[PDB]
Amino acid sequence: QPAVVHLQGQGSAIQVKNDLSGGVLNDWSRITMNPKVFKLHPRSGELEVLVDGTYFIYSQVEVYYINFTDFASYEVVVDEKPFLQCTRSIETGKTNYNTCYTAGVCLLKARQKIAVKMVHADISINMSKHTTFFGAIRLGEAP
Amino acid sequence: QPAVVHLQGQGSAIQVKNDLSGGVLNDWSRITMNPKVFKLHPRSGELEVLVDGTYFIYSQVEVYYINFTDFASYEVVVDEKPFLQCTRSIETGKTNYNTCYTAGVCLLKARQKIAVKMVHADISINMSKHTTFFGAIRLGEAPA
Amino acid sequence: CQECPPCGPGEEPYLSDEDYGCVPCPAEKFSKGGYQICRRHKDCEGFFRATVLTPGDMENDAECGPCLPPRNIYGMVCYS
Repeated sequence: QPAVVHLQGQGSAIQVKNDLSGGVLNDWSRITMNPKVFKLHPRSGELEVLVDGTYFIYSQVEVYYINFTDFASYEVVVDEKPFLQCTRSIETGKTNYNTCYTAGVCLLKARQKIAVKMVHADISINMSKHTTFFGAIRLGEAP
Repeated sequence: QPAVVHLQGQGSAIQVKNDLSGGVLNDWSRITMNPKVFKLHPRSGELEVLVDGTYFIYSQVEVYYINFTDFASYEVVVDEKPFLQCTRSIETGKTNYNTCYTAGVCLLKARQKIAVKMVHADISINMSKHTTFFGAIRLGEAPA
Repeated sequence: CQECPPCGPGEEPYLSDEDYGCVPCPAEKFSKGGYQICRRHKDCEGFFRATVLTPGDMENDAECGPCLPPRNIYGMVCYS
């Protein structure tokens, strides 16, 4: 049947400006990854596809601290090029627990790198396994 | 091919006479390192090379204060024997931030330890992650 | 089928003859594992608390104490 994948935050909270490489979340946990269709690159945090198809991609990030912005925002990048975007206005300078979810569907080609990228630098993200996750589902054949 | 290492200071401001044992800088935060060619001793501040080779070793120490000496200095030592030495005369009793860089090439045998040793003086070091660093490049093998 | 070479406390896996090994942990990070990657210290403002046990590199995560930096006093995540 269809192949799915559900990555999770492995535990501790991160600082985008220090713990990340270009705002890309890389601390993932392959809990229910199908090996026939998906391949995760741990150091980069890219979800690579192996089969050309139609993919429903979902993601959620828990942002709790921001400096110099008035709003937190992230992109679901398809080969370092934006597809979806989730933005949330958050009180700047103080702790604000907010999970930010975005999902969409698009046609993909094999060996395609999908990633979660924060547009701002001064963000504190809680990489919890229940508040931060990244997933994809091969629905079927590409029209 | 080539194996490298880059260590950064961990923020805090060291006073050498009160925070170090023999002037050796020990609080190095590793940001890049091949554990197959390099090994880091945290309590001693040594950087051990695990294989024979030709090494390019570099260091930078940010000195921000000096007391009754006006002569801030340090050495890149291998097995407690100096190799490089960076000197810097500064106005005493005044905060003067200034980074001190030195680098050089040398042949090393397996198990040799490299360290950054300050001279015994009332010097103040700002161990920032960008102003105070210590690294090396194993260029290749040490011939004969 | 042998076990992957375990890491010591305050050291995380270095994956890449294969140069797989174990590298130490950065300044504000720790590792109580054999295959656990290095993770950041517990947040004082993420929990709204203060630091009773200052964190370290190994088997040493930050342990919070009370939480009055405005005036938060509750058991796990405390608030005003």
